[PDB]
Amino acid sequence: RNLAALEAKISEAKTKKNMLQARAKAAKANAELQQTLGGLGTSSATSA
Amino acid sequence: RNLAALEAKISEAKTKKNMLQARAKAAKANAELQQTLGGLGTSSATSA
Repeated sequence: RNLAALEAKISEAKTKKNMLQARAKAAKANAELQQTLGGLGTSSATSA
Repeated sequence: RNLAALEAKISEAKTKKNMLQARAKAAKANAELQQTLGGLGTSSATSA
């Protein structure tokens, strides 16, 4: 029974951590994309 | 008669001590297994 419980714990922890990390990476990538969209610097030609 | 008694004593002492040692070793192994089941350290990923 301890082995069954430990296997369940290991599987759930591994899969949940992996998916959480993947989703956090996707979210930060999306935030970076939004920043770049707002961070466009082509307006510097106003100096010329 | 002394030889018969001594042989009985020797046989019983040897077998009883051997079985007691084996069972104590099995019990300590089981306790170690339970400790390891309770001693899982995979939770340290909470830091990451």
